[PDB]
Amino acid sequence: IVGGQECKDGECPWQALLINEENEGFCGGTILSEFYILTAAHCLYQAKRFKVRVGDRNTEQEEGGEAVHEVEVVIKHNRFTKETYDFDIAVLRLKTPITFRMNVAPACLPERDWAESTLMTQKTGIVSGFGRTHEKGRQSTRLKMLEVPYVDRNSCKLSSSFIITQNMFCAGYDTKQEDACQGDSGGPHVTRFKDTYFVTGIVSWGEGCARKGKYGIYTKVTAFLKWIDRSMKTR
Amino acid sequence: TRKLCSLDNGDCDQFCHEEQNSVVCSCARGYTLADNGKACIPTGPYPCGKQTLER
Ligand SMILES: Cc1nc2ccccc2n1Cc1ccc2c(c1)nc(CNc1ccc(C(=N)N)cc1)n2C
Ligand SMILES: [Ca+2]
Repeated sequence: IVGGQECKDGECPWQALLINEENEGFCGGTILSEFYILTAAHCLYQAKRFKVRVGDRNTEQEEGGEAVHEVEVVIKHNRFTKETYDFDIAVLRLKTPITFRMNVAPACLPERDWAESTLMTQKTGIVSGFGRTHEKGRQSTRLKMLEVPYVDRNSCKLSSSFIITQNMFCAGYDTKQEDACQGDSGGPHVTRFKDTYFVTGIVSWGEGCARKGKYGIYTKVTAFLKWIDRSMKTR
Repeated sequence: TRKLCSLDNGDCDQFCHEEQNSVVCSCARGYTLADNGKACIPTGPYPCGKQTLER
């Protein structure tokens, strides 16, 4: 996360990490339940095989609480294409159920209506991950978070050099140098309502990081709710 | 007259879905709707969306 704050004890319990063979966290994920992890479809390319680490707050020191789980099945969105980056979503099922504990808890899924309104209506969302901190820099060793304001679709399209489909949405700053970055892909964009947090989108892509005049773009989870249910019941 | 989930989410802790004229609230899986038909009581020890910190 470029220029964000640090996630304290129990502040970002839904964050999951996708580690490859060499245990390199190439992407992130959102804990949905004991077995399911929500992630970006494109992340399924940076590794022949991977595992999901949960409870990890600092990639360096192993302060316990960290737990690796193997992926049983990988349900990727059949409509994803690198040529368009549309339908950038994928659900992962783990072989072993994730034990909830301090710093390990799922995020709540909302409903299409009351998400599109109430949630997207809010002025800011929360995003996080163990990704680059400055673009052309190191990948963070501590889990970072950042409040990213909701950007209206029109300005979003006007800023992005590429086509912003209806399965996407912008969130970030125009001038302020704060924004998700590479390695944060698949990570969660949750939104707080009163005291609960609902998954609103997942880190998809963006043009550079904290690039002035550009915004970070995410997958609009709202559009995939039924698909998520399908995949959770397995389909 | 009574209506609008716009007033203040209809006093729902979470999902609000007006039906006919009433507000009618709902709770995410893992929560149970309180008897007041507005609050959402967590069912398990670690409900979704809650920060598992020294709460
Ligand atoms: C090369 C191309 N063809 C496209 C077709 C449609 C849309 C974008 C396209 N792009 C640009 C593009 C597409 C996907 C990308 C990307 C840049 N950069 C990443 C890496 N992750 C990433 C995540 C967040 C941010 C950010 N918010 N600043 C910046 C980068 N992914 C995963
Ligand atoms: Ca660690």
